[PDB]
Parts: sequence; C-alpha cells; structure tokens
Amino acid sequence: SIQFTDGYEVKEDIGVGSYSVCKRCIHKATNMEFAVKIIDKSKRDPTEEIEILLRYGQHPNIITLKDVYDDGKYVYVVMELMKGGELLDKILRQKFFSEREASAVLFTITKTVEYLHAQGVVHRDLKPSNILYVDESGNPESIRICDFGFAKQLRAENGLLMTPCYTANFVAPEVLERQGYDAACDIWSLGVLLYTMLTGYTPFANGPDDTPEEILARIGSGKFSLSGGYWNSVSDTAKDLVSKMLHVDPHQRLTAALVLRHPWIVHWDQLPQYQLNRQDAPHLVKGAMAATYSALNRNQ
Ligand SMILES: *[C@@H](c1ccc2[nH]nc(-c3cc(OC)c(OC)c(OC)c3)c2c1)[C@@H](C#N)C(=O)NC(C)(C)CO
Repeated sequence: SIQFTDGYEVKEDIGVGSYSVCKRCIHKATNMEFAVKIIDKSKRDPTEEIEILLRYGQHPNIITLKDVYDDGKYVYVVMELMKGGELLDKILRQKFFSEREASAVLFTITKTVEYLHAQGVVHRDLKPSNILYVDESGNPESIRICDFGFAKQLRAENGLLMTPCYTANFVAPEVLERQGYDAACDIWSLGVLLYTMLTGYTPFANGPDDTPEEILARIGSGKFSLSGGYWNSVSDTAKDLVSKMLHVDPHQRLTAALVLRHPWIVHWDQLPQYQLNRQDAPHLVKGAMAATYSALNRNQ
C-alpha cells in the first residue's frame, strides 16, 4: 500500500533486539507520539505476533496496535507508547507501597493472562521488563502487557486456532502438553513478580553477577525463603499465594483462574494499607531479574 515514513517521524530507540527493534515515533498528522516495532522479516516471521496483537490488542491491559506497514523487507508495528516505565521498577521505587496495592496490580495483570490462556494464548516471556505503565497515573487501569514476540496461539494441525475447551478437533497431545506448561510457565513468572513486589528482591537471584547454574540450581530446589527479614511483616495469606505460584511442579501450580479465586485477591479489602518492609535496591533487582530469565532462555 503506502509507506510508514510517510506518516511517522522516527525518533530515538527504546529497545534493540537481535531480531526486532523498537523506536519512538510521532504521527505527523496528529503530532501524537507512539512506539513502532521494526521486525526483520528475513530473520523472523512476525505473523504470529501481529495476529495476536490484532485480535487481543483490544484488551485494556494489553498494548494496543494502532497501525502497521510492510515495505517488503521489514514490518513496522505501530503500537501505543508507555509513558510509565517498567511496572515492577516503578513499584519497587515506592518506599511506602502497601500490600493491598500488590493485590490490586497482580489482579489486573492476572485478569489479563486468564483471558489470554482462555483464548488459547500463552505469553512465554512474561518477564517484569515486559510489563509497563501506559502513563504515570498510577492506577492499574494504566497497566499494559507488551512484547508478544514469543506468544503462541493454541491451534490444530490444519492451521485452525483452538481454545482450551474445544478439543473435539485434532490437536496433537505433545502440542497440547507444552501449552499446559507454557500456561503455568507464565504463572510462574507472575509468581516471581509478586515475590519481588512484596519483599523487594528476586526469589532465585541476588544480582546480575549470578551464574546461570546457581540460579537454575535454586529454581530446581523448589524451596525459597518465604520468611525472615522482609517477609516478617507480610501476610500469611499473601505468602500462601506466592508458594503456590512458584510451585516447582507445574501440575500442582495454580492456574490464572485459581489464582484469581485466591483469598488474597478476593478479600483484598482485608489487606494492609501501611508501607511494606522491603529492600531498596531496584537496579540490583533489575540485574538479578535479567540474570534469571537469561539462564532460562540460554537454550532459545
Ligand atoms: C519494543 C517496544 C515496543 C512497543 C513499546 N511501547 N512502549 C515501549 C517502551 C518500553 C520501555 O521499556 C521499559 C520504555 O522505557 C525506556 C519506554 O519509554 C518510556 C517505552 C515499547 C517498546 C519491544 C517490543 N515489542 C521490544 O523491543 N521487544 C524485543 C526486545 C525486540 C523482543 O521482542
């Protein structure tokens, strides 16, 4: 059709990946700035990702697609910009962040994942850096799940999209099996998010200089300190939830739905409103956080 540069003015970068790139751009006609993802078709096929952005991008807590282009070589995905930075980091930098707000945030994030899983979609990369605030309003309504570059639609053999209910069609078990994992895998990530918000540090990582082996060793042990120091002033209700989200066995791990039925999310009005006793090392956590997912994606 037309072309991207004809309607957008490219600005500075936001995040440069091996396959894709994200830069800030401004819709010339309206002067309204956005974020544009440039994917190298020759290196990766962005179909899957866009298809998901087109269908479920309408969700309030899912980064919305505003326009698309394709000059043959690359594909420009014009999405909404996030003027609120990383959700986790921002929260970690709130010294008085209560325990009630955690339930609020996690709920909004969870409510979104439940929908995705319900539609047969798994993020497969639901790390903290991919959960930003659209603005600085603070209210959970401004939460956005982004970067679906690793998302995956549950489908059949004949390119037919499927849902976790309708199984009357041909869906290979090994394909359905991994979906059951990726689902609980997304949950696991949310468990990490929660754990970090409550205490102010990663459950399996200490900093950016943690060997992938020791990190995996920790994750592999299944056990993780849910008490002492920063956990002292945390609700047992909250601690109960975390232990079930980070449950080593994915089969015995809570599902998005089950998490939403949990009392810490249901009876939120009975949660504390006073500040939490956390560690104030947002940057350190950022490294430890990246140090983890890196160890997991070492075979990707
Ligand atoms: C690039 C991307 C795409 C759309 C975006 N909308 N807002 C932002 C954004 C992210 C930030 O990082 C936390 C940030 O803070 C500096 C700001 O500025 C306030 C805006 C977007 C970023 C990703 C996507 N999709 C991306 O690069 N993904 C990979 C790394 C290529 C993997 O898919």
